[PDB]
Amino acid sequence: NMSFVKETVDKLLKGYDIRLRPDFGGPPVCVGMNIDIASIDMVSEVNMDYTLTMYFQQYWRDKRLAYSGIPLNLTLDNRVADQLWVPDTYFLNDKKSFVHGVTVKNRMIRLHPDGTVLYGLRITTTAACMMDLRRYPLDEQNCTLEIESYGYTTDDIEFYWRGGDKAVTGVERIELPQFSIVEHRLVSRNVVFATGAYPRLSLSFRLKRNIGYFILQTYMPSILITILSWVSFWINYDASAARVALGITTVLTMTTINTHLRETLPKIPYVKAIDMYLMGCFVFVFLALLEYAFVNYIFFSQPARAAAIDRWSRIVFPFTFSLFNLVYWLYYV
Amino acid sequence: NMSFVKETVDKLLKGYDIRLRPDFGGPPVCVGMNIDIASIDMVSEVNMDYTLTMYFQQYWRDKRLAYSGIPLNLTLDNRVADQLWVPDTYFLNDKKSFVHGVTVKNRMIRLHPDGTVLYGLRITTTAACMMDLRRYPLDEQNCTLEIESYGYTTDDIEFYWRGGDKAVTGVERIELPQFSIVEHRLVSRNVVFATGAYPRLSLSFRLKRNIGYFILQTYMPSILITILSWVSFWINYDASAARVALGITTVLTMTTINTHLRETLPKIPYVKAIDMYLMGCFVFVFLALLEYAFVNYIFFSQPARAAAIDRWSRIVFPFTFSLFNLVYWLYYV
Amino acid sequence: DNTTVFTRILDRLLDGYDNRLRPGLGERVTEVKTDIFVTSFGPVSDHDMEYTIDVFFRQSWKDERLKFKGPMTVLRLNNLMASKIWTPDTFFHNGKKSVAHNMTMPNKLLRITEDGTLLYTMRLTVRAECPMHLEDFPMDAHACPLKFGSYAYTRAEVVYEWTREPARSVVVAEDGSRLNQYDLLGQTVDSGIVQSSTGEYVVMTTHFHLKRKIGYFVIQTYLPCIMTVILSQVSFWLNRESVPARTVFGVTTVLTMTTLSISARNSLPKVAYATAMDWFIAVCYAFVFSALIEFATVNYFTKSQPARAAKIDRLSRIAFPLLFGIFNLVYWATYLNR
Amino acid sequence: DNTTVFTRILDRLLDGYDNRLRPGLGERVTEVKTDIFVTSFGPVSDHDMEYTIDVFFRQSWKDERLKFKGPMTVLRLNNLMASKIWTPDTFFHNGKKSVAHNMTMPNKLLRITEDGTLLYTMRLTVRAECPMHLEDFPMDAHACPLKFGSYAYTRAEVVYEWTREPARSVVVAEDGSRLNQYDLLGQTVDSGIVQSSTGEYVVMTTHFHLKRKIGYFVIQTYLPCIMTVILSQVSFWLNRESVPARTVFGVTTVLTMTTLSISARNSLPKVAYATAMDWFIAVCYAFVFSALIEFATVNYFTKSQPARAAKIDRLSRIAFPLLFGIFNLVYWATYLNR
Amino acid sequence: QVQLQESGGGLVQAGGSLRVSCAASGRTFTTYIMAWFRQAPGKEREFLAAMDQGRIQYYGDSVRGRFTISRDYAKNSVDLQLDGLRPEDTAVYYCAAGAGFWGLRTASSYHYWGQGTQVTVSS
Amino acid sequence: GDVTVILNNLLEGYDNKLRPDIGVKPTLIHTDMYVNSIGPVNAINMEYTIDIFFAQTWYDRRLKFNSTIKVLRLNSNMVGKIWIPDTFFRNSKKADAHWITTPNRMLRIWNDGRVLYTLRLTIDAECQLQLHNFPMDEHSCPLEFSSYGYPREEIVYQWKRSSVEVGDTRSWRLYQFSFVGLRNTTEVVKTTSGDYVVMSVYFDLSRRMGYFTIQTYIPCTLIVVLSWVSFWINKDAVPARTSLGITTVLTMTTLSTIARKSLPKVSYVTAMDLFVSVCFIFVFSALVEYGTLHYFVSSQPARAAKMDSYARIFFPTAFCLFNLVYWVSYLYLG
Ligand SMILES: *[C@@H]1O[C@H](CO)[C@@H](O[C@@H]2O[C@H](CO)[C@@H](O[C@@H]3O[C@H](CO[C@H]4O[C@H](CO[C@H]5O[C@H](CO)[C@@H](O)[C@H](O)[C@@H]5O[C@H]5O[C@H](CO)[C@@H](O)[C@H](O)[C@@H]5O)[C@@H](O)[C@H](O[C@H]5O[C@H](CO)[C@@H](O)[C@H](O)[C@@H]5O)[C@@H]4O)[C@@H](O)[C@H](O[C@H]4O[C@H](CO)[C@@H](O)[C@H](O)[C@@H]4O[C@@H]4O[C@H](CO)[C@@H](O)[C@H](O)[C@@H]4O[C@@H]4O[C@H](CO)[C@@H](O)[C@H](O)[C@@H]4O)[C@@H]3O)[C@H](O)[C@H]2NC(C)=O)[C@H](O)[C@H]1NC(C)=O
Ligand SMILES: *[C@@H]1O[C@H](CO)[C@@H](O[C@@H]2O[C@H](CO)[C@@H](O[C@@H]3O[C@H](CO[C@H]4O[C@H](CO)[C@@H](O)[C@H](O[C@H]5O[C@H](CO)[C@@H](O)[C@H](O)[C@@H]5O)[C@@H]4O)[C@@H](O)[C@H](O[C@H]4O[C@H](CO)[C@@H](O)[C@H](O)[C@@H]4O)[C@@H]3O)[C@H](O)[C@H]2NC(C)=O)[C@H](O)[C@H]1NC(C)=O
Ligand SMILES: *[C@@H]1O[C@H](CO)[C@@H](O[C@@H]2O[C@H](CO)[C@@H](O)[C@H](O)[C@H]2NC(C)=O)[C@H](O)[C@H]1NC(C)=O
Ligand SMILES: CCCCCCCCCC
Ligand SMILES: CCCCCCCCCC
Ligand SMILES: CCCCCCCCCC
Ligand SMILES: [Cl-]
Repeated sequence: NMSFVKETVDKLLKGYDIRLRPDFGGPPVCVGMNIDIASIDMVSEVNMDYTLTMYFQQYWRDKRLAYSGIPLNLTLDNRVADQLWVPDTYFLNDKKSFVHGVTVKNRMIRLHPDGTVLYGLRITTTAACMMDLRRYPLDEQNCTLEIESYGYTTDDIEFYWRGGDKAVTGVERIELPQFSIVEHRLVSRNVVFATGAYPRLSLSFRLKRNIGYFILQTYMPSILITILSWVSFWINYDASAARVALGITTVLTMTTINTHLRETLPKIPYVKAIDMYLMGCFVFVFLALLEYAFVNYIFFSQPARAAAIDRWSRIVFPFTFSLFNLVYWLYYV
Repeated sequence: NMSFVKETVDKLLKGYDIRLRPDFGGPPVCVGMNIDIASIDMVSEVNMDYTLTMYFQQYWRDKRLAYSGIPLNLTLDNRVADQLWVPDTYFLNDKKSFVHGVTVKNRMIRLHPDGTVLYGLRITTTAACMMDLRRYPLDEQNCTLEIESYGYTTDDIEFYWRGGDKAVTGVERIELPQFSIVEHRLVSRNVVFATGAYPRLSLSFRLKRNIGYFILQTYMPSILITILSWVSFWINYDASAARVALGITTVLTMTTINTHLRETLPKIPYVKAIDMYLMGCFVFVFLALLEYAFVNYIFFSQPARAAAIDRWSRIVFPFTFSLFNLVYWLYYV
Repeated sequence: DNTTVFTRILDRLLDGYDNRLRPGLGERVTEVKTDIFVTSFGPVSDHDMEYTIDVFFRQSWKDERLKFKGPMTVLRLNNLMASKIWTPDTFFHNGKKSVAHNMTMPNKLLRITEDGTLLYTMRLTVRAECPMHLEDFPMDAHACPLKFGSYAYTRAEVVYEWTREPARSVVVAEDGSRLNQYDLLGQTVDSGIVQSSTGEYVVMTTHFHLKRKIGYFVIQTYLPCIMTVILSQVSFWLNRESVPARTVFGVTTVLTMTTLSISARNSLPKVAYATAMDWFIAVCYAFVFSALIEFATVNYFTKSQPARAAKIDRLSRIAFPLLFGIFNLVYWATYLNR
Repeated sequence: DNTTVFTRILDRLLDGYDNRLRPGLGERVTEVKTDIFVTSFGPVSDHDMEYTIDVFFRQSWKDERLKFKGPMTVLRLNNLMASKIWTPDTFFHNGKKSVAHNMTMPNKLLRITEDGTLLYTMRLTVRAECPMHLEDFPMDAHACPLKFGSYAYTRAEVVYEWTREPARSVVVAEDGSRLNQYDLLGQTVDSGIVQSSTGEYVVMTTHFHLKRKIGYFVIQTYLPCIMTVILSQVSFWLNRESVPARTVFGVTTVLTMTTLSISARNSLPKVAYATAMDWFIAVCYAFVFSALIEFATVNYFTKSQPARAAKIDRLSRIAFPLLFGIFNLVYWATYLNR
Repeated sequence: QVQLQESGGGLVQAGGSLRVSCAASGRTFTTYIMAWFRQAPGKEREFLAAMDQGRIQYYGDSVRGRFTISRDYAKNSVDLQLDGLRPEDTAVYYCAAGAGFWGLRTASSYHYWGQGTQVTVSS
Repeated sequence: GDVTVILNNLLEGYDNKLRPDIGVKPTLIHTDMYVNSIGPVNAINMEYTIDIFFAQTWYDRRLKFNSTIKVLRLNSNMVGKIWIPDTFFRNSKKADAHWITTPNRMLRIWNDGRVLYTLRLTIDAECQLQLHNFPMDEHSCPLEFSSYGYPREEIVYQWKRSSVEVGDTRSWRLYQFSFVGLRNTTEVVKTTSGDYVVMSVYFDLSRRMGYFTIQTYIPCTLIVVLSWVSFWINKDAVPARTSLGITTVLTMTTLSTIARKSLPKVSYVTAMDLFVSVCFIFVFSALVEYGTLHYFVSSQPARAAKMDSYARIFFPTAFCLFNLVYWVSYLYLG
């Protein structure tokens, strides 16, 4: 039974021409695609890309590889792939990619009696997607992967997703430390160039960033420092050393918060939503210390007017700070 | 002249079996090794490894390559090494290594009339050593390099250092910015596994970390801040604003020193000698501020008792801190 | 004639041999026996959720096409010849980027016995994935797996087994542990089945059980934070009339807590939830915040209601130490007992 | 039937062909037509003075040794056969380590027409040097070049030309901008000659013009620094008897400026010269320094010449805001224009 | 809160299919190990099957080839297909979730446990 | 035409395992170097990056031919078929050739047997830096190359007329340093396998000081002057003089950290470490001065009166004296 297989396999490769596509000169060859996502990691805002590991399968029928008399699917050594014709598939938005090669090259070739060829690869790729971070960290992203043929047109090759919307699996098992995948989508289309149409397949994901890390590290510390700056309004205005020290130390604490957040957050050199909130809090503590400058300057000549300014500051500052939050959160949530 | 040399070399390589070792079926082939170290760098505590560049040479005899009539030592093109038998030497503790290839592969093959072969390679390798950092930065490390045959036992191959203790050169010309090389050592032994004895050569260094960097950056700033906390003991206890500000600002300054060193020094998440000293200084400045709270609480009802505590604090705090330093600089130095 | 005998056996084995077909193709399932020796369990990266391991990988199977008769019973193949025969296509399911060492030559060895048995050994460095749950940081423990199997052959064609009892088939060297922040407790060895879009496959698994060391965080984060909270409650024992003293005291302990909080977050990875350390710092931050609010209340009632101002300070000297002491009892029993 | 005629051509082209010799060797000058399509203008690294770009590179030339006759007027060659003919040895003069993509196949296509015209296309990731003069940082503009030519052939052997008008021969995708901190204003396309010790070579040049965005630095650096200077001048309105209040006000603003200055320069590339942002902080540092010296003078003359001390404070309320306003007007008018 | 509610069960006539389910709520267990256990009356609690995040299936040496485990990651559930049931299979089947620290086959490594569901086989 | 015939006949009977004149005389090689750019200097790793065009010329009698063609201009295809010297760079940490879009190599042969071989290289070379005078330090970083296998009896190198050429020195990637000039030498180095001819090039680099003046020297000086303000404050203002003294210590500590961020962890004192540490001692002593003054008011009130007058003179004088000694030694004496 093994000798009959040895004879049959050598028969197929005798006279086989690698330079000619299946059904050469006739109808285009149809290729079906499956993707089995293994892991998604390293979503980089600075580099504007993500790293993806997957199993990539391609299915097509080649009549020159049809055999009979053996009721089996023939899994051959993966080095036989260099002796056959394979599609010239590539990824349009790929920055860096490789095929794993331990302990051997992670490649598979499988044959079927009707002539169907299964061709699998295990690929890790870094794909580029633009990120709009104006609403960071309250932002959503949409990153894609584009599949196209380098040399052929729709008169030679055609692409389709094998299995419909079930052609891509493994998204439901993905866990991202900072994001949560909301949806994935499969699009099949042709691109009409001047030289004819070109097949393309597209796979897209929509990401929604998590907020729990930023609430306890960014927003809450800034809110509490602003509230502590209102303690000055309840201290007597003749306690100049107590109110000045309280006022100026809250300014330094707010500066310490902002500088260190810039050190830890990803370097995105344009105005985001997070920069507006920290700057807004800094203005409030700046004005609270500026309020005591007026009171201290007039509390001797006009002690009654200086007392009225402190009482109104106890109401205007908490009311205006909640008004700032209401406008900020409506415009960003 | 040239045609005679060309005739001789083609005769040597004609009918040469690369699958057979010298003296196949007989006595084991003896291999002598020399190392010339070019540089040592990147002694990493986090990854627990180091990087080494060296000239690695091996020396054996193959009577199949003996020639007569030419009183010369024939240096051939390095591509001739692919046509000759070479030992299967490898480094046991190696993590990542390569042979330099500019402008060509840094490889040497030299033949001698008696059949002796000299084989040279320029290798940069990353070797792993276990590091004990509990006495950091007063630690001393011992990092080695293991040399072994992958598939031969002592019945077929043997290792020895060519030149005795002079086999390794260039150690005294290595200048590490952070260490000094106290000693190096050469060992030769046979590892007795189940399948038989295996040859092994071992080269080890002993590194002693320099301390001058830490004296200026860590110990001296901590000592001087601790002394400033004693200044409050000579201030009148009725000056609460001065003594509170002095006490609490030294706590903030001590915290600033400790957190800056965390970002600057390598991340080694377990308790080292450097951590015990900084915590000891943080406790002392903590107790100095705690001393005034007791004095400020009783100085109205019991003025004589309050003044006695300050007088004794001027003695106990300087004396205990020096006793703390005496214990520290003996248990580690 | 011994040299000629050895040469003849080498030149005859691969005659009529096709390496594109597994042994027993169409007749039986190929059985591969595997064992692993771990020379060093390398660094664990919490940021990337990955770890490094250096192993000797050994595989054994039978191929009747490579039988021979001669004076010897074992043959070693040159690596040019070792690439002419069929070998298993083993790969690591959770591997990220692995290295096969070839310094100074390829670190592979293939032995053939007379009955047809093949022993195949190699030296590899593997970078694998270890997803982590960091809700209990820094009092967490993890199980990092290592899975391997055949990339192309289903379980109806190729099956894997351990050479010995599964416990004794994975061996770690005495000096294997190369971990600075973890303590390697042990390993468990198992074997399972996976089903993909291409078929069903046999998977061999090993789990390494790690526990994080906590002594560093006690002396670096917890103790400085506890002392700062205790310092803020010392302010209650200063006399009320020392207004600048108590205002400077409270507002500078808040800046000290902020400095400590920012230092601690650098070690932690960017996780969405709150670790055990995130909750401890937030509670300490609220305690020093409340101590400055308390003095603002006392100072407001002084010189008009001195009795109420004195009563607030006396109760604060009890409530604040009690509530913080109670919080620590709950905190260090909820996490130290998991 | 048809395939045999198509296959016989492929086995016939390389009969008596020497790829070591350029087309028209000793009869004419080889001419190459070139055009570029920029898929994405990648990141720009200020620390390394370099940038990334992903392009499709197309080259056209005529080789009369590869003429053929048949129904198929255009033939596309396999990558194995395409490496057996002569292609231009184009290289980028300022290019650093570059990548030719190999997934899942070499991204190269070679087409031949019956008359012998060849079209060569490849996909590349070019990383090239962009020297920068950061004296006006963060208000600087740069023009990054991309220069390429033939490594081994002088202008008497191989000459390069653009396929179309030079402006229309370099195309950038609308979505092909990947710049966080730059605006791509446009590009200029040029051709010229370079002279070396080995001869004269044709060089094709492209320049991309960039303008850095400043709104980030306004909110992060300039506004906090301006507000801290304003706070230091608030001290002039406090009564002169408040020695602790004015001393703490003066020295804490100095500490705040120190914190801001360190943060601002920890993001710049390490240039040993001063930039426009370095000068602004230095002047802001000197203004808060002078505010604390002014109080040292006022506090000295109090209780001895109270009339003089009051006069110093009144004039400082005018001179300090006026001088800072004049400094800003000179600074912004100077640098924004240039 | 986190509750593992179990369904299915009942009685079968010494054979036939019996698909026991387990629905989770209050926490997504995508990155956890979901397993099934069995406790015969008074004897011991026994490991049956488990499936990790990578869809690797582990089975006990007594139920291999008879019981099939699966997970619907979208709905955060786990199922166990019981076929060829025997009188010895009458017990209380449990649903568990855990990280598998120190062994996924030991019951003492699972944080969450179900309330059980009696499965009775009559012969 | 006949050009193919010339190439085919040259490679017939050619053995590339043997150097020209293997048993007669050493092979003489003439080298040239064009420096495209000298990249950033990495003080932390003690290395620098350089991009060059490397050219070598020698004679091979086996490659003679007769025709009306004087020189055969060839690409990198024929490089692997003839003998090439095994030149390598001795102090190189990592070097590579360029392969986009084709290998960046060229080979020309003349009818007299002269061979010109050129290729483009990017090199990361080792340079041990002495940082005692940082940031007023000067360095000469070398670049050495020789033959890996052939001793002086077999291969000899020699510089040509124009040895090392540099183009736009202003377009290089040096931010911290400025390029002064270069030298090239020749030496014979004895190793365990023989004596080899070594060719070296030295690049002289001087560091710029504009960054460290604004960032470190001026801010540290102004903090020291600010601590002298306490000497003109009335001794009764205990909170004011105590807060001023301790806050300047905190400010100096913050500035002290950023001084060493550009250097490896060397254990000798640099010119920057001496300046920052002396400034820290001055602000430390100014606060200790008040603690002595404040204490003596109750004990020795007359003595405390004179203490502030002396401090107004001694402190500015001692700091001016230190600056006079510091800048003279490091700028005019080394
Ligand atoms: C441990 O194992 C590792 C491997 O795991 C091993 O390292 C490997 O070592 C081998 C050599 O033993 C290396 O292979 C050589 O690579 C040379 C070029 O190296 C550069 O490019 C590599 C990628 O190659 C791509 O590009 C070149 C052109 O530049 C192309 O030829 C290749 O096919 C390939 O292009 C493919 O992909 C592109 C898309 O990307 C497609 O467009 C294209 O169609 C094709 O599919 C790259 O990997 C290298 O990086 C490595 O090395 C550098 C240092 O150099 C290091 O810094 C990196 O980190 C990395 O390690 C590097 O950038 C290549 O020129 C060699 O091929 C030559 O020579 C061989 C041998 O003689 C010959 O068979 C070839 O045909 C070819 O002939 C040459 O070509 C020259 C071209 O200029 C020419 O001058 C010569 O004259 C000759 O020309 C021919 O000569 C014959 C005979 O006369 C004649 O008949 C012909 O007509 C013609 O004239 C060779 O492939 C391999 O790259 C290394 N891999 C790695 C990862 O390191 C290591 O050594 C092992 N260690 C130990 C101790 O055992
Ligand atoms: C991330 O961001 C990307 C980019 O924005 C998102 O990708 C887009 O997703 C949407 C939704 O899936 C896509 O729209 C659908 O496209 C398909 C495919 O149509 C293609 O092929 C047709 C032939 O089979 C062809 O006719 C189409 O061209 C037509 O439309 C263009 C429009 O400009 C027009 O110019 C042509 O002349 C044609 O008329 C095209 O090439 C299409 O079948 C879908 O149709 C559905 O919806 C329409 C109403 O909109 C309805 O009438 C239909 O009956 C049917 O129900 C639909 O248009 C879009 O193409 C994707 N964009 C790209 C560039 O691929 C991605 O979704 C984002 N991620 C996430 C997670 O959201
Ligand atoms: C680089 O080397 C060349 C070659 O040795 C030097 O030029 C020669 O210098 C010697 C004196 O040392 C003269 O006798 C020769 O006439 C010079 N040859 C010339 C100029 O072609 C050159 O000076 C060296 N460069 C340096 C030292 O910077
Ligand atoms: C520029 C600083 C202005 C400070 C104003 C303080 C109050 C003045 C009231 C007349
Ligand atoms: C150098 C510090 C100067 C501080 C102010 C002195 C004022 C003197 C007025 C006569
Ligand atoms: C221990 C350091 C004390 C510094 C101030 C001392 C003042 C009194 C000296 C007798
Ligand atoms: Cl530089």
